[PDB]
Amino acid sequence: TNLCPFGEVFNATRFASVYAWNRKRISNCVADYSVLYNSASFSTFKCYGVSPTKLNDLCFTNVYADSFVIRGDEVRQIAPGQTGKIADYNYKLPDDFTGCVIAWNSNNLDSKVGGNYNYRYRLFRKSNLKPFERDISTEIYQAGSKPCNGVEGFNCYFPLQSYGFQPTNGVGYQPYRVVVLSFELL
Amino acid sequence: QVQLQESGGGLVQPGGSLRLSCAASGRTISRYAMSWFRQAPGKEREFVAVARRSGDGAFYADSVQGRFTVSRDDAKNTVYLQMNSLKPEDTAVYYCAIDSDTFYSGSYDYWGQGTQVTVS
Amino acid sequence: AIQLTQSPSSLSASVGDRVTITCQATHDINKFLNWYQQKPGKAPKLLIYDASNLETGVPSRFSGSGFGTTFTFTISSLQPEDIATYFCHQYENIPPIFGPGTKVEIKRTVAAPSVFIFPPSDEQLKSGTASVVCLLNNFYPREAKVQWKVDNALQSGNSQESVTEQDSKDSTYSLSSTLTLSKADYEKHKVYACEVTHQGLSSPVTKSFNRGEC
Amino acid sequence: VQLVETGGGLVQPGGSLRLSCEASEIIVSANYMTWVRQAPGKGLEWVSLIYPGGTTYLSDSLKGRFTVSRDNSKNTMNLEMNSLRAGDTAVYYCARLIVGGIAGMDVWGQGTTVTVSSASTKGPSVFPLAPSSKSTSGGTAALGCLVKDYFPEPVTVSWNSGALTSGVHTFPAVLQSSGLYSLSSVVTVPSSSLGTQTYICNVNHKPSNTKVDKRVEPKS
Repeated sequence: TNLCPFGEVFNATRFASVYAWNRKRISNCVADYSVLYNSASFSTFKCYGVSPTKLNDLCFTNVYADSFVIRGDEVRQIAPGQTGKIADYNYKLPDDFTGCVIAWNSNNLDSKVGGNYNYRYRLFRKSNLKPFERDISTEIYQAGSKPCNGVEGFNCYFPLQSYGFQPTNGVGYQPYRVVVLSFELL
Repeated sequence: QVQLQESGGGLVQPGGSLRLSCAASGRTISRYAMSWFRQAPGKEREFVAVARRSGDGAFYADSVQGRFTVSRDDAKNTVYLQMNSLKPEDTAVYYCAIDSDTFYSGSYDYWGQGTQVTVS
Repeated sequence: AIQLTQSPSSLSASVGDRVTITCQATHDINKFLNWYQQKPGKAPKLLIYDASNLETGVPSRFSGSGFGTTFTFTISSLQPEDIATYFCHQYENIPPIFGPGTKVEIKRTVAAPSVFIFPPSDEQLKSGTASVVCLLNNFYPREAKVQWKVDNALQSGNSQESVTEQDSKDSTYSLSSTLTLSKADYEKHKVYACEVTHQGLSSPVTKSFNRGEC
Repeated sequence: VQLVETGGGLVQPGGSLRLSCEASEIIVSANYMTWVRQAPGKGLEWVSLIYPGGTTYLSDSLKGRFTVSRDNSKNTMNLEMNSLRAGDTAVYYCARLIVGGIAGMDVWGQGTTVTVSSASTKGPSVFPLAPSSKSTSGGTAALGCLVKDYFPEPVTVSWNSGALTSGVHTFPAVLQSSGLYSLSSVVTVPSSSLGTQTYICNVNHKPSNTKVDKRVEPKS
């Protein structure tokens, strides 16, 4: 028995982009999940298939702590049965998802005067992602009938676009760090 | 029963200025539109300028565009005509007319009398 | 739904002047507003995307600015071919809604209309109908009056007017008035005339013909 | 790029109509494609949008009645309209909107006319507007064609098969009291060419497959 290394996930200095969302695989450890839900730092805390207080009373093998950065108005897409650029092309949760979605505003960390363009998202994709699928490809998206041949332009767009995170952006356009906990339920 | 009294005009210097006037008595002006015409010897009844409303603008002719100026004083019922750059091709008798439509269709009923304007 | 308030609906000015169109969003759309230009009867063309970026091939006289809720669309020098309707559209909040629109006209020198009249054709008279057309060509301003007189009897309610959009080139209008009567009613009278009252006319101009004469 | 709308026309109210959008230069299945309608005399109104992964979206006033499908074999956008209402009478455009602020991406179609009203189709009658002395002023003469009594919109009018374009005014159609549209298309030419030049207007009313060439000669 030992506490889960959740500090390394939530209190990480830098977060991965949503298209390359990082996954932390943790064994069946113990953690006061009731304290996490009762943390004032988390503005979004939605659980599916299980209550936040009854998380310790679950029987599972591995818990996955997926983490990434999206904007404010896209947090609604980190939920089962959602559509949009994030849910279809970046990070997709299954319909029978068992776990919780945690998010909080990170404007003070991920925004920079003049714009922070380090965080990216997949804008073009031929098909929707399967649940828990990750796509880091940088193939030039052929939106036209003519092949691109690794040359971008009209009808040939880079599938990834950078967020424009400025401190003066609206709250719907400010960066939000998201942590998704999933359980390989036994 | 209204009439258009005019003043100003006369033998002015070539290239000078002149302030025309056209006062009307018996009916107000703030809800109508007044115009200005020109009758040179040889041709007849050309167009000069006009004022739409208080909140609208003025509209001129092809040969006087950007050269004349139409003011409007509805409190005294006297619409002036600021005039600059008098060329000798404008030696004519200037008139004054009034529009009889609030939709500015161009209903000309009452006229002026004439103002002798001679350039050099 | 995010309602867009684009004002004014009409800002007629002259060629070479500055244009300023304001668009207001009910909610916050950040910088994601697109300005489209639509010629009469043509498809809309994108001019400004992301409220401040010119599109490919668009002349540089067009410009945009603003973020959050209020946006501005500015034409540095208004041009003849710039005469169209301009809409603002937010595209990142479903449902995406357009603006009300701004009909851009031109103000210019007053030009009197050339008045022409066309008697009904012999082909139409064999069909039992007579249409008399009165033409007002290349005039400004748009405000004009056409009065149909038939044997000096003024006609009301049997004619229809149609005005062309302000021509891009000379900034003028054209108007057609079509007086429609039955063949029997057309043969009852002799003098058919349209009386044109316009600003550029010192006195109303009347064009007339007599039925059955050269 | 070339987007061509088709499948419009006139339909009885409550009927179903399928709008097609043939696409060249671009692949339909891998693009953001929108349908936008504009009512006659009104402004633009977004109708539908489809993502490059299938994800569709509809307006509230049109949800549950319209459907945007895509076809990769023909590279055509499809908009199926069911339970049509009088307010749906508008011109529909299929366009590939700019996504992510990428310049040169936006491209619109020509547009198709859909008329949701209970009426019949009638071809226009074409009558000459003969020039004369009463049509001559300042060395120019006016002549035209009267495209009268047709339904529904639109008609197209050219002169000398497109060779005569300078000075052509095709007035917008007006709806007569009989419920039929009427339109005049006039052209100003030098009066000296009335007796020597041939002037022919070409009227085309696609909703009734009516093509009429009418020569306009003077007689006065």
